[PDB]
Amino acid sequence: AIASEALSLLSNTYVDGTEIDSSLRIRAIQQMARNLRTVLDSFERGTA
Amino acid sequence: VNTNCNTLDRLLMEAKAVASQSSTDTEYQFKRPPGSTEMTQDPCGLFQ
Amino acid sequence: MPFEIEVLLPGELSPAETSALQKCEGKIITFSTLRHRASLVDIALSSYYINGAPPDTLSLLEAYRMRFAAVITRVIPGKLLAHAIGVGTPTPGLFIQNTSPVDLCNGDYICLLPPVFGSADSIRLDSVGLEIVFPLTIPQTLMREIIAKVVARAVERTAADVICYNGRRYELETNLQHRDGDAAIRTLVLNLMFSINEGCLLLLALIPTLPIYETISSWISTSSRLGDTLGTRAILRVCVFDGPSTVHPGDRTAVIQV
Amino acid sequence: AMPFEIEVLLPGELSPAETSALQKCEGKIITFSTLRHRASLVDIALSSYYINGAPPDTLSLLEAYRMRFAAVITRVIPGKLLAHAIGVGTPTPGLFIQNTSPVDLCNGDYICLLPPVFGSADSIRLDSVGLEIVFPLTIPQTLMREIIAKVVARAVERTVICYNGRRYEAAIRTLVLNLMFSINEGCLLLLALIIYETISSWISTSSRLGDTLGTRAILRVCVFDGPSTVHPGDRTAVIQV
Amino acid sequence: ELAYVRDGVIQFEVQQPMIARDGPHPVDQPVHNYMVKRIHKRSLSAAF
Repeated sequence: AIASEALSLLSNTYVDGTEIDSSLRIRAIQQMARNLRTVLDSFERGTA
Repeated sequence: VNTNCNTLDRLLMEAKAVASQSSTDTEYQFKRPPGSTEMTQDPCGLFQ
Repeated sequence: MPFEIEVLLPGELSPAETSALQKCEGKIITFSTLRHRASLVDIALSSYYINGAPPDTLSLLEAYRMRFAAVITRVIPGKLLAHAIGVGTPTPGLFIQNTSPVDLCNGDYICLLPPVFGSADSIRLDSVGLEIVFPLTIPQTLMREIIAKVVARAVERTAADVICYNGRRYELETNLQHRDGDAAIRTLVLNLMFSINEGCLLLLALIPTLPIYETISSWISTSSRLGDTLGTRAILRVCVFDGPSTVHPGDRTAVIQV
Repeated sequence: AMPFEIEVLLPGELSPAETSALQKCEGKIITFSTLRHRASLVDIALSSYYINGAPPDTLSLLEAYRMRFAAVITRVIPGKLLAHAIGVGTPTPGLFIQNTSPVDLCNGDYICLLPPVFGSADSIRLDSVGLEIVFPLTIPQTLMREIIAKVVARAVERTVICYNGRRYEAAIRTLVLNLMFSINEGCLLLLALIIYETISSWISTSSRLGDTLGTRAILRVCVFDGPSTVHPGDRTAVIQV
Repeated sequence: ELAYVRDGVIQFEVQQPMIARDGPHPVDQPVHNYMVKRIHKRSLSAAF
């Protein structure tokens, strides 16, 4: 699960090239993509 | 102690260096003088 | 050159308590023994126990006279530094706080005594669970009266509490007694008979008006120690330079060792 | 660690008769109520002692002097006063004294004050303003007991002193007005015990009236370079506390 | 971006008034004041 007001940006991105691209673009996308990778590893692993 | 419901498996850490319990240089077996610093081992005092 | 003590608090419990006891500056402790180091288990109630039993108000009075006077001013992010006030010779005017509910002016004679009045701030600990006791800091007069009023019930607890000042009438507590409190009445059987002698038989002849010189010299000497041997000794005295003449209970003061 | 100095007020348009007496009184001892860099001359006089029509009793004056601070006076600057305050622990001033006593005094002994009960001629009668200041005596603590005991033994019958080889022989009568009964009460309490609302008198009055006569020593005398023994009216150095 | 946050405490400090003084004595001049405050978040809308 991913909580709302964080998926608020993932539903759609009204940001049209925000001047500060390191503020809420990194510390959110990377933090969640870690688990978006671990869930792939889940099925990659459960076979053995 | 109220931590007896603050944990599930504390057994492990609470038998390492519980302080000394008796006299260490007396001519008999006295009660621990309060200025003792020894944090010794005690298997029995865990399993009773 | 002031002798210094270290009562550093180790890193077991949360800083939520050392931050809370930061507000206890100017409070007075009294260490049982002496050395250049100390800790929490040594200036706590666990250090003041006898026979595993918590001493009562009387048993907490004869013991205080054996410990060494100390005041606190700093609670360092890692440690806590206190000065030896009993014998040490500090040129600063040692800042203390008047927790006891009695108003202060310039020129009191402050003393030390145990848990009194109704409610205090005796704080425990969570992890190691050490209870530290803080002798409430009062002046001398009301103490000279409370000692009388506590012997006044001592002479009942074996043989069978509201005081007035500034319009205030407050009580004093005394739990169940131990039979030892033997200890209490012996202090007067010593303090009374030596204050009367052969030269006091002339004394009962001048009463309808309302060598004896020797009995006047010795009687006053013992009279000074009735409150000293049965009570506490004042250690500091109020001296405020450019502040207010009305120092209330709960506020920091600048007193100096006597 | 720097000393403490007090500055006091002085009148203006004065006489060159009393001013010489002020210039003669250097080294006496006087008490102060509250340590303030701005404290008037009337603040330290009998006028600022508890006047209730009559001067306050020397019993309560002794109680004050035990609760009040003190000040040792040094060279006066004829325009004003300059005196070093004592009782607190002021750091390393050159404390000397003018010994205010008619009895001999040895070196290396202790000093504490007592109500002046002999004469007040050593005061300054400044009748140009109408206000008077009164000054104490000085005595060793090994003798104060006897100094009070002799006068009370004399006064109980109506109603010698020695040191180093010196043979010397209102507020004096009111001291026993709170003293005589505390020993009869002990005579009675010995029988009474072998009630409760009576206990509040004996113990409390004993603790209140024993200490004021059991004061501590706040001054020792010491001369490193000069005279060894002093007679009434000399400039001997001392040590604080 | 007052959107994907939890809480914010903005603290400050000001000097304490003490003019040049007369004859000395120990005072233990203070250290600071260090007050703190909170944030309280709201929002509204309009229908069209």
